[PDB]
Amino acid sequence: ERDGLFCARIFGPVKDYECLCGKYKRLKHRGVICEKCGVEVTQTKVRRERMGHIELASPTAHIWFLKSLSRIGLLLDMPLRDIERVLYFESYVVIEGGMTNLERQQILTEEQYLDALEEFGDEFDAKMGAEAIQALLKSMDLEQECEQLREELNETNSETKRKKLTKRIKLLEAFVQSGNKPEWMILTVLPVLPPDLRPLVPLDGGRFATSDLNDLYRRVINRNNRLKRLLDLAAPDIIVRNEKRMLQEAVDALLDNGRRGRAITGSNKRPLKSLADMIKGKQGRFRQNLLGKRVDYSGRSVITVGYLRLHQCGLPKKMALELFKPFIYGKLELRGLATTIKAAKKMVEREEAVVWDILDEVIREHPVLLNRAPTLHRLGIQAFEPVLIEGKAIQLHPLVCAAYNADFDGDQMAVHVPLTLEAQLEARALMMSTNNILSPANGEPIIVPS
Amino acid sequence: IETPITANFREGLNVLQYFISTHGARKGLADTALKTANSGYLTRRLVDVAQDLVVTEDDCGTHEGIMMTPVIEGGDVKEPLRDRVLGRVTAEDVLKPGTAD
Amino acid sequence: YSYTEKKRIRKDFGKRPQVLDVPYLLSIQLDSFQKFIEQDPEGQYGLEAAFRSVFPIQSYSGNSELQYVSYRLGEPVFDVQECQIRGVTYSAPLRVKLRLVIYEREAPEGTVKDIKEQEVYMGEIPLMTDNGTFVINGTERVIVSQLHRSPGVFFDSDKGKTHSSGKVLYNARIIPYRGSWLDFEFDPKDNLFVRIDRRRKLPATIILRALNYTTEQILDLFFEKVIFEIRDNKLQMELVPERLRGETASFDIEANGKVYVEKGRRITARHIRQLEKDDVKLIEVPVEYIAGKVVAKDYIDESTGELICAANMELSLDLLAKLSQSGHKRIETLFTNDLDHGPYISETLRVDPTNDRLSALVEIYRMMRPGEPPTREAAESLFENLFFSEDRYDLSAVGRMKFNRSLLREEIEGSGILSKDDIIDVMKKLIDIRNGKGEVDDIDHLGNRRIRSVGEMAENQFRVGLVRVERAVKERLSLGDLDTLMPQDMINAKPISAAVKEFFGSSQLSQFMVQNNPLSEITHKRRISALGPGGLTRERAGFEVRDVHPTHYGRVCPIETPEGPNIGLINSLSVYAQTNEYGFLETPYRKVTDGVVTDEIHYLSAIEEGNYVIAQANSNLDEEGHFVEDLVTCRSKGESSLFSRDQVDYMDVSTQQVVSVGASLIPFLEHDDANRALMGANMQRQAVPTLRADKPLVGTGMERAVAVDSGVTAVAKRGGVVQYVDASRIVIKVNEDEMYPGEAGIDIYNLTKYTRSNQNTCINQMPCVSLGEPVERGDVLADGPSTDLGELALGQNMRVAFMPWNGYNFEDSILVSERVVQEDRFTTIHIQELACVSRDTKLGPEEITADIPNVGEAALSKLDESGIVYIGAEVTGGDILVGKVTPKGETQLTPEEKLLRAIFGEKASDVKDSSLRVPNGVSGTVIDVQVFTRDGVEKDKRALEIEEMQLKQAKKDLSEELQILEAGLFSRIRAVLVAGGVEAEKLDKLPRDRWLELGLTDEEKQNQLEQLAEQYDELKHEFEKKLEAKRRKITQGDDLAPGVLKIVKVYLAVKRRIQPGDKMAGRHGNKGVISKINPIEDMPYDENGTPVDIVLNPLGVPSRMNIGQILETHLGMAAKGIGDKINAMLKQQQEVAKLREFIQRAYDLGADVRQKVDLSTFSDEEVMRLAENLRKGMPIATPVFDGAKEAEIKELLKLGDLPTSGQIRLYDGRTGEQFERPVTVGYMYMLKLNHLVDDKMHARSTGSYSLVTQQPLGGKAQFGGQRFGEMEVWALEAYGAAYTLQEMLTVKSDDVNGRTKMYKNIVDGNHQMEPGMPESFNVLLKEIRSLGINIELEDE
Amino acid sequence: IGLMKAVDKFEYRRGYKFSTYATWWIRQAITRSIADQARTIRIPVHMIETINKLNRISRQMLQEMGREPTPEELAERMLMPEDKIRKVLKIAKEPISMETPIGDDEDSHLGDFIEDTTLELPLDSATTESLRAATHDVLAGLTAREAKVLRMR
Repeated sequence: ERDGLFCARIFGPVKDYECLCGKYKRLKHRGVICEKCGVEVTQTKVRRERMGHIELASPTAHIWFLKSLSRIGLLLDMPLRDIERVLYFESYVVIEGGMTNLERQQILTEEQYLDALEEFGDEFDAKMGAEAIQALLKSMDLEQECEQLREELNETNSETKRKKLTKRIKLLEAFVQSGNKPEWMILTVLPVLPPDLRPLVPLDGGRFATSDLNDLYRRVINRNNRLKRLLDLAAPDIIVRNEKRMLQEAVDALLDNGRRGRAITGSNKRPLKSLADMIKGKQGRFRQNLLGKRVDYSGRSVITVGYLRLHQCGLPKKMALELFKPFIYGKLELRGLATTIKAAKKMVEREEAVVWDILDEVIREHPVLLNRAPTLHRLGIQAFEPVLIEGKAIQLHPLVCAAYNADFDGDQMAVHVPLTLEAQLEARALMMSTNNILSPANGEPIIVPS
Repeated sequence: IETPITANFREGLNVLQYFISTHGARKGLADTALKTANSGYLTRRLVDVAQDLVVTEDDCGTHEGIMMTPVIEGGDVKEPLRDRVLGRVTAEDVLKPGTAD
Repeated sequence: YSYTEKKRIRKDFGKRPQVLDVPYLLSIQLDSFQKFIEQDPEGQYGLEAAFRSVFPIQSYSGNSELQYVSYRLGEPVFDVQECQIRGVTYSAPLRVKLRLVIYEREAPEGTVKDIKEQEVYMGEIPLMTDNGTFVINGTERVIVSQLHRSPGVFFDSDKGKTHSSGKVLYNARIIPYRGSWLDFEFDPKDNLFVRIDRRRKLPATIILRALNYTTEQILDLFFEKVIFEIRDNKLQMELVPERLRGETASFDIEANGKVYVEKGRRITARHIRQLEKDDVKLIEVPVEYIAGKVVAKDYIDESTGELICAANMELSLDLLAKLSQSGHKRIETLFTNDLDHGPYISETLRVDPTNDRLSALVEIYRMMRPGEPPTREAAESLFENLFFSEDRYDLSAVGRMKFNRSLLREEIEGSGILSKDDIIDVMKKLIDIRNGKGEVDDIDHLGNRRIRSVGEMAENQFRVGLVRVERAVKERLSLGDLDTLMPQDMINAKPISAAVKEFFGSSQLSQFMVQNNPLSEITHKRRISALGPGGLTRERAGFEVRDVHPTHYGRVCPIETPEGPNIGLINSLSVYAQTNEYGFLETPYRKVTDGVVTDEIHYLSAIEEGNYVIAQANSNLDEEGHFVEDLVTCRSKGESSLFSRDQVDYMDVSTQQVVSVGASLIPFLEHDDANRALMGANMQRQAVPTLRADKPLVGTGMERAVAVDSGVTAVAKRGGVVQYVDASRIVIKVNEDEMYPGEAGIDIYNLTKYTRSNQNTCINQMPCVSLGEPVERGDVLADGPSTDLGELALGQNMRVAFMPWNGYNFEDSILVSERVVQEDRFTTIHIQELACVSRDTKLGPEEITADIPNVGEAALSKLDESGIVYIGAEVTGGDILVGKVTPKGETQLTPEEKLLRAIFGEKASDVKDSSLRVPNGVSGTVIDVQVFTRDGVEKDKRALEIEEMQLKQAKKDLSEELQILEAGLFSRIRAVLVAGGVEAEKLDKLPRDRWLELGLTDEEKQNQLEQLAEQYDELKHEFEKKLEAKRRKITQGDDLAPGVLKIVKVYLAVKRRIQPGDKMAGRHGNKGVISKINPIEDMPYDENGTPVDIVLNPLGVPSRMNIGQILETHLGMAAKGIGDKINAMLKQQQEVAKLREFIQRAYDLGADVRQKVDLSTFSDEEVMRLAENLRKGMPIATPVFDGAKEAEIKELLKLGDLPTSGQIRLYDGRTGEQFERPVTVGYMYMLKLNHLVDDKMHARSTGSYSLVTQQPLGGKAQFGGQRFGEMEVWALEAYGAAYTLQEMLTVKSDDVNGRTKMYKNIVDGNHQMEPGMPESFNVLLKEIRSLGINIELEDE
Repeated sequence: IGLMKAVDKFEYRRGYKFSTYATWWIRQAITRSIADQARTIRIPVHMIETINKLNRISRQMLQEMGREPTPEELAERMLMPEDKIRKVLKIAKEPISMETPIGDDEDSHLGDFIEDTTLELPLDSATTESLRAATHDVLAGLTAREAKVLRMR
């Protein structure tokens, strides 16, 4: 829908080079925006790039710089518990004391605050909510703290507080050149993930499934618009506090589900995985998608013993045509046996006698990497010049089993073919089994008969 | 247990003997099924502090370095100087027991 | 012997007799579920207990309530067959009737206002299978038994937790069956603190003040009274002699006229003896002696009534004078001790900040529900609900009995609610342990763990469902109608059924049953898990739950467990293990009475085992006299020693009761290390049944029991004679001694042909009986998938050598012959299935047709005009079994393809091919086509033909059933007309119809003919009634998922031979893979010419500590030598009597074997048929620990005309020379594992890609690529090959614009690298930016 | 929010109590929220009410019969064509997750088993490139005037 969570105007078209209705299409109009709907026409890759924003009514506090250690408490030199008390709309804070009775950054209870109201009123400035913390950050000055704290620190060299003053000095100094105004701490506008990365995809059985991030976005928007509706309706402050707490809790759970409060779950009572969880831990992207990756042009099979030479490996003839399929296609057109790539694939599927004739030269002088999980040390991966075997299993040289710590009791090996010229070169020059005779740990040989 | 398994596999074992021996079997395999995770975590931690350890120069020309000695302390000689310096570069002009050599 | 035993007699080597037969192995499931099924109006178990524990439930006003009267389980709507066929859970409806007691509040006791009663249907429970599994969504599943800590009280200790003190902190523990927990913990400061549900600690005083306990009566129970008196001048005290134990006399003690212990001197036991001797009790005491004690009474002066000194106060010198002047010579104090009576309770009062009930309850409310302000009644209600509400707390009878017996109580019954005295006793027992008087128990000891079976889990889930019903009933009563609200109109059955099916299939302990072998099924049913709801987790698994507690002897096999992360968590119970009424494992025992071992069986739980001394099964009986050793090796108190003949009280039943059923199947186990046996026991469950079932030569004697108890074979219920046997139907005429006087008493046995298993294996039954032969009761008729004549035949047996062969058996590798492939010994059958979903897409409904564009007609030659492949057609991967065309969308034509369409004119219609194709690498035969259509949509011609064939079969089978049923029923109908006169001149000449109008006689035969007509009408209306339902069932539509039109299911029977790479496993943990198929002429052979067909690496024998396999090999050669003599003399036929003499000489070789079998009791045919089964080698039995010693093998080899050593000289298959050393050659039972080589081979050049990360998918079934983890990334970067590592992360997985170029240029023969930004990093940047954390790339 | 709306709608002169008139507005607000909100894919209130009625009808059906609801047997109570119930049942697709533990451990979520069904195979691009070269050379094989107009059209 328009101005929804997948609004094509904000994020882009759902299909390549197509608008919402069909006024402009077929590249007749390159990048016009359909006046009937408002959708720019371009590729669908733009949906991975474009991001939207959520405009909040009441500023809300980020959870990382609040719960983790404090980064919002150290900057304000305030107790962590009092920060939570003020956040939950329970304890006032004196932003500015016009009189000498009050003081900046004072904890206040409601009953104690009524006395201030009946005494002074307009002279002082003390209010409630996260926006009070935002105003405190706006009002404070860090250069004065730089010129003040450093001088008084030298006066009393208490070691128990020396590190605390040092930490404050380091923080204010780091803020000096960062150009980073701490007023951006309290979130007022919140960016939304691109829809292609929080995908809601139909299943084959007419079903759907979507990332929990979509649920959290819906949850924050539902109460954000309600908060908007509670202002023109002149809601009592008791219920506006509750709504603002709802919004703060929702954005906190969006950033991190089980960090500040109870982990918000779905309909399966399992905690919803926030986007911070998408990058944290073994299941995070840094480990499972950036360092450890699925790879192409690779396969797996059981291992078996070989008569083979030290640089030779026993490949099953059936896996070679699958692995080197693009190589077969490339050398088949060079041979001129297939005018088009379609015919190449067709005759590969038929498995004619010609493909094996081409195969016996594609494989040779082309080393292929072998892998055994887990790869303890460097010798867990070694290059091997393939030898085609009309079988089903991979034949391995007996003398390298000790290095692989592999026994022919059902162990599986991972095969990896290098593609680029340097990789085919790096494997032969440096990764070849003939090169590796001594262990990296010590000069003791590793090709010992077992 | 002060009662040992007097029999061997060729003669066969006793029911109580087998029940006694199974503790060593379970305990031996339980750690393998469990302590390999510790080894993996240790290796993961080790490779992190070993990230940017690449050779940059050939000879930085630094001054004297570390002492070297056998391991005669405690018991006999286990790692002599013959094995602990194979693959080292000297720091100072080491001279034989014959002086100025 | 049974009749089938006459066909094959397995020679045994059991020496000690076998007293108690092994029980029905699946008893722990059927017996547990029986209590769930049946109704016990006086016994509280199963559904009746669950219903009575909740009902009656009343309205909030109390004016109405529900009464539980009775319930009934409805008939299953479908049988187990159509339940699997339709993929629907096999269950029965639950029908329960209730009563409505309604009050009207205008009358005081107006109970008679309105009564509503009817049977209400709520929930459907899955019903019990005859073989002990379940059918969930048409899938064969079982629920494993869980082992959890039994409810009750337990005490623990800490070793090294408090580093500062080094003390050991004892702690109590209250574990109810359901509800909140209770914990009592000590401190390094000797303070008692209470932790409810793992919350913070609270002083033990505060919980007592909640129970209406004042300080005086709090300390009255926990300590003693030390009265202090004043004789108007000096202090006096009552001294107990046994209180000043090993202490120091602060003041010089005295007596009436004697001084006993001097000042600053230790009080000896001799002085205690003297104090007992003279019995002097009143000893003058100084003021300093009392200064340091705590008062046990508040004290006032009645003149003014103001408090002088409060309780729990340590008095001073003036305080004593304060009471002496106030007139108080009656002074009592606490009894404090450093050794035996610690003042922990009194010290706890010093820390307790509460003074009475109200403050204690306020603190408890703040404890459970922080933040909420406490009120007068909310705290009371919460505390009452914590441990005194029946709805929210229970201990169960087992929990109650453990709770009482842990406190050395006499009561077995009790209440599920904690009382004051119970908690008080718990505190006192914990304090006694802390002081020293007492000890601590142990956790992993089996007396503290309870086996929970499936019936109890289902009852608990049903209780949860009833609690769900409560939240609906309690609102309708206070709001709904009072005179017309009929009970069915207010009970919602949806949540109960939803919760029941949630536990059945979606839980942790309900998984697909491993159906590879009968052994696999039987060992999966008899499995114990320590996981699931309320159990442990492998991450939370330490060592005490993994190690073998000594109490496991006889209950759980120490080596029947997996070897993964759950090595100690998954267990299997022993052969003879049983379960108590409470859920504890007890093993049978034979009792020793005055040295005489009676054969009556007693059962002892874990707790009672340690009390008595128990001898093992190793004691030789002197014919019901005594043993043979005056000192008998026995085990008592958890340890083994030697004891006299008169000490032992119980004996083990048999030597097989320690191991499980799977472990009991390994012969020569005592000669094998536990390490190898551990994996071998699991692996023998991984076998796959072959084409022919080969009886194992070296068995164990438990095969003939496991095969019958597995339930997969066709066992004969009643004895009879085979009357009519077909390839799938067996009919046996029951003899007249078992006929019931009502029926024709003829059974049928409809066998099941080739059927898919849960692991895509074969499930087939072949009959083993012939026509017209007798059969006994409980005997087998048709062998199972992997059984031979009622004996478990897991694999094959063949010649086995032990020698290296040119390195082809280098590291556990296994070399085979071409002969085994030619003889198809290890060829197996695998049955797969495929599904062609046809849904209604918004672009147009899908359809199944043979009109598919862009496909040759030759490939379509195997389909009918409806587009479905014929039955029996051979198919290969890539072929189209069924066609399916989806409506193509509108395609945006590129500028090039428009040119092609303009020139050649081929316009692509509104059709897109989505047809089903065979998975690659599969070459099988389609043996079944199952099509299911929705109601309303027209079914194709193939559906119309399949339903016609189903109707004709469902009529033919019923007609055959009736005629065979009437084949014996006519023996009454025709014969009643022959009684009282034979009319063969006119009765049999006329047809059976013309048998009713015979010669007319008096009224007697008319009264017989009216019964005859009644029987004929019974025949008329007993048959077609069931046929109508079947007719409207095959033609009936099906219940399918929303959106689909029709589903087509096909079955491929893949036949697999053995290829190099397949896992070959023995029964001694000696596994490997096939390396090379060897031609017959190349393998080693002997001078007799017979070539060994499998060569095993001998180096894996000594280092692996598995020597039982060598004994198995020698015994196999002995058995095969016996067979080679038997068939040799059979082909010559010297004499039947000569054969009867030779086999008889063969069956008497053991010194004291149990079996004395005489062949003089047989006939010529009875020995001919016996020798026919032994023609291939005679089977030999071997108990687990009563195996044959080497002398028996030597005697058998001498009988077999074979070398006594056991190894023979061989010639090479290549150069034909004798080897320098003789080679051990024999027969060993080989097995084929489920890890097939083709199931592991996978390769992906360019296929599926992930959605969110754009990387290649994972898994062979998904055609995904291998995962290149960081572990191998470190190896790559250690090598230094950066280009390879770069291409692993850029052009292999995550470059949309990079890998396309990588493909195109290598197609153009250009190995040029054009990398780019990985796509898995843009996602990370976008996510971090979504965190409100700005991140850019500082360019140049 | 619903309670605020009943404040001015309430009149003391009506001769009624407050809770009776407040409950209607509060329940209306709750139903409107649970209908318009509380779902990933919003269904208008009419079809939500039809789903509620269908659920009640099925419950009352199994009250007496105890079997599943035949859509033909559902026509008696719905008084509407049988296409409507099928269309409603097509709407019961509630999204599950990308992070459902479809496997056994926390190592195989559902996001590892969903194909990106919006990409073309590299074989398709390779064939397109070869086809483009073929078109270019055959256009070069013609005279300029026909090749130019052929590319124009």
